Amino acid sequence: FQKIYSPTQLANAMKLVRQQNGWTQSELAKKIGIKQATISNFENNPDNTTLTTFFKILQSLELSMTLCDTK
Amino acid sequence: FQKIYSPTQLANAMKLVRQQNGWTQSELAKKIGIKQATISNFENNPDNTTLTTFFKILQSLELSMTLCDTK
Amino acid sequence: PKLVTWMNNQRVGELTKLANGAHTFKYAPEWLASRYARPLSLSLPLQRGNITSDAVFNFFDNLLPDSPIVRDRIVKRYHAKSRQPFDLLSEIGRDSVGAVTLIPEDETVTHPIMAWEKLTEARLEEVLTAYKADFRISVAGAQEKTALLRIGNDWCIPKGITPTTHIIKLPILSQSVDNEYYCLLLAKELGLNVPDAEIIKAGNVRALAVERFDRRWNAERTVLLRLPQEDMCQTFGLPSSVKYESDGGPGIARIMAFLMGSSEALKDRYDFMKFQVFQWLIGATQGHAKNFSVFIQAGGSYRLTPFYDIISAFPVLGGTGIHISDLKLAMGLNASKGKKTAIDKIYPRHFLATAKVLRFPEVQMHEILSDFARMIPAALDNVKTSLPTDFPENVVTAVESNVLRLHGRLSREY
Amino acid sequence: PKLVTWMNNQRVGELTKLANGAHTFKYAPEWLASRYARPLSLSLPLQRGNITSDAVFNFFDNLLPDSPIVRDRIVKRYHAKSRQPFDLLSEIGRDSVGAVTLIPEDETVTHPIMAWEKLTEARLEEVLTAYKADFRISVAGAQEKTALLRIGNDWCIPKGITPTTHIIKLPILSQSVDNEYYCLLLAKELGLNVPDAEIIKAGNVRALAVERFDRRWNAERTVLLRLPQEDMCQTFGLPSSVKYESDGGPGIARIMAFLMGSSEALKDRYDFMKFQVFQWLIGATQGHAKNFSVFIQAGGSYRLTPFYDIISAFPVLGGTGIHISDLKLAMGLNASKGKKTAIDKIYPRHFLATAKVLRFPEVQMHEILSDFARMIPAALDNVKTSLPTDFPENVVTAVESNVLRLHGRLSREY
DNA sequence: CTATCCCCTTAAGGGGATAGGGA
DNA sequence: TCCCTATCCCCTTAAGGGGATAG
Repeated sequence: FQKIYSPTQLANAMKLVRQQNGWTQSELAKKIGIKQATISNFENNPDNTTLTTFFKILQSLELSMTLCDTK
Repeated sequence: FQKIYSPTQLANAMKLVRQQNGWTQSELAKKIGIKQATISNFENNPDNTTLTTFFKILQSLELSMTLCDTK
Repeated sequence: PKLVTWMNNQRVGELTKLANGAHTFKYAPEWLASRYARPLSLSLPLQRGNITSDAVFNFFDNLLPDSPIVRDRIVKRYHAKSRQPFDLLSEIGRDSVGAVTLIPEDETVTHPIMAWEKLTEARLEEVLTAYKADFRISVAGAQEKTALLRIGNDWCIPKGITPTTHIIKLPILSQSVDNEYYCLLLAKELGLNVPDAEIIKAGNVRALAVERFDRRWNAERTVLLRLPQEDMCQTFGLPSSVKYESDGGPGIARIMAFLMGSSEALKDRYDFMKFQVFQWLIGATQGHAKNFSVFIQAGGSYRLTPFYDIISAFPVLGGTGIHISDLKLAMGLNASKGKKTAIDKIYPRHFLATAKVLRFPEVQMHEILSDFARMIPAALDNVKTSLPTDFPENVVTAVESNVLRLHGRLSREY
Repeated sequence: PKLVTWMNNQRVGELTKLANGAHTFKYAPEWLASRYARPLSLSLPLQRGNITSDAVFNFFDNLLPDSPIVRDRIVKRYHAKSRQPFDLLSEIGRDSVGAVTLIPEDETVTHPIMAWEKLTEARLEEVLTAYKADFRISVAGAQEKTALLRIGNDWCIPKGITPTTHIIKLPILSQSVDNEYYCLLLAKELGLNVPDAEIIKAGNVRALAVERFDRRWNAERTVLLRLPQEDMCQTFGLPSSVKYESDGGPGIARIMAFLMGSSEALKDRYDFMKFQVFQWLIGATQGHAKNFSVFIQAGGSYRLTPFYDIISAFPVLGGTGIHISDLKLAMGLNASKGKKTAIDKIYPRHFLATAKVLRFPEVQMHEILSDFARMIPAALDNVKTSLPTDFPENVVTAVESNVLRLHGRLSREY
């Protein structure tokens, strides 16, 4: 897939995946266990965002991550 | 590659890459702009770890990440 | 001598017992790079050096039986050099729980990869009754239990590094074998993921035969594979001396957070809570850390493994001293005053109190309680109507009775 | 009418100018799914709906020249409906900076994918001299400049959506074409990543010809491709009116944090700081947000582009009013008392002060200054010995003089 | 449907002390 | 008897979630 190198191109990519799936910030927030506010913070200000948060939301998107070389 | 689903299985995998590359917590900490202590915390306590931190370390390992479906 | 650790005929690494009595492990470089690469145990994350922490000892320890008597039982049989974990594993190393195959360094001695002796009805009656008063196996758990391989229509004994397909349990509780065989049929009927168990009858003896979920025939049907796994004490690298929360073991919060890292996190998280209700319904109090396992998957991934080792603490009331008010869950729920655990004092508000702190989807706690409310009755019927003609109607009666008693507490709200 | 945004013959989306005068952009679903899928600008992250933020206006705005008298020159030439970004871009939309090709939504048009008119020495002398007193192009920057296509041995003019290979600069500073042809030759000699520029001479006019790094021939040499890019105003979705830090524009910190997100983060970061010293040494004060660019790579990746638009503020001292003590860097460095920015007041200690807060590897800051310390002299030679026989020896002299003057500050330490 | 907003109580990365870790 | 790294001290700052609601 496409290599991500920052919190912002990250949040962007995931927010994309949410929209292209018809999910709202609310339903994902319920499934996992965080408030709708957090998802919104993550999407617009991912810099100061926790790792558990990020994985929580990763899970709610039926997604996963993997490392690789930057070439 | 291998799908990661938590902060812990993440730090483990990255720590591995570091060892199998002969890098120390200090040298990576210098290149990026972070404390050696932070690299330590991330490696042992990745739950409460910032996303910029994680990407900073991601870069210093000449790595990158990607989203994918959990199948 | 070091124990070479194998996993389905793959060289993982080596257990080494130092002169100081020091247990240590080092992954084999060829394993760190393998396709199948994964840590033996989550408490032992892949890395390069010699691992020296307590997790190494505790992990391997949690492969042998709980009771140190069972242990002497083993230092006798296969003449062990000690009751030490290393020394015992150097005897019954082959078919251990999970997937690990510990074979001494001085011992390629490769095991017939696929070999078995088709047992007779008397040989069986002998092996079954035996565990009361080539078979290099190891079963970890609360009670006395062996394991066998079912092929075709005969119960055979594995020979070599030949895996087993059934965990067979002997009657200890007066009818443990019957209690659990009920609990399982029930848990399946209610959608919970448990293994198909059958009852085997050998002359006089009566044993339970549980299908292993940590075993699977390869595609060709030519090789029996062991699936790597570990329980909640191994995962947190704790000694089996703390499997119960009341002793320092992991509880709901602990397990739940962890599950968040599963491959099937949201599903696992649900099932787990759900199982916290089930155990309450059938008054099961054996819900300790060593009774929950995760499968270990390529890369270090894990998902919750089916539920197992289910027994109801109901057929043990009244005529003895035990009473319903003395039944306490292994893992506590969030209460008004601290944490409540007494089955007969537990109510739906408690499960919802718990979900509340754990931040488990309140709506999903509502759906779980609700699903049980309207299924229990139908379940009990279908299970009862399955119980073989020779099934102790008191076990049925005792369980089926109190379940409704508790179930009432549900229907009255859902 | 909407403008359909093209990128190397791939439909990215559409620019819409609403009644109320509200600019809006919506990515084509097909592009949101494409192999080549990437935002038009990092200030405009791929998503589904209509993008309405000021980032949409400012981005497209930043494709046109800054002096909006030059905008009237365009509203005059290609009769524009306004000096509005949308109305102008609907005329010269074809060859814009970066890789965007704005063609009216009406505007499909199969415009010659690859067509060009081999100019004469006199047509060239016409075009060059022209910008002082099919050519649908757009150059963004501080001074008056057009662009051409060099093929074979001739300077040709593009026809249709045909791309250009060189950004040509006309004499505004009396010899801006000579000043920058030096600094470029210098910057290459010192290893800084810059584009190869040449000087073209047409009769009387003298013009600069910079090879474009946002343009590249396909493998087949059958199509010239536009490499998507954008400057530091667009990246942060700022208006060109704030390109300078002293007006609100991004500075070192801002740029350095951003670069952390680069494909080549550590390398860029270095290259960047390094340039900040280079700029100091050759007294360049044109180091504004619009002079640094990132390439945009499939998926949203970006990496620093070579440096460009380099001029030295030295050949403008003394005889006029300007003095060395009046030269200030576009981007300030960290000082004892706030932030110093006066070139002749700047010292290595200021670069190491900066590197200190930004948490840029102190050692690497040491290596940069070092490397300059023992390179400058040799560089000046190799460059000076390249200046064509007709090069204004005051430009050389002036720059080469002050560079050493400042260079001393370095060699006395390193 | 997001996004701040008042309030929080377990505390990021990090300032650069700092002391066993292991080979 | 030594590099490496799991910790460990004190101040600026404060994840975010916790929950009311504001474009």
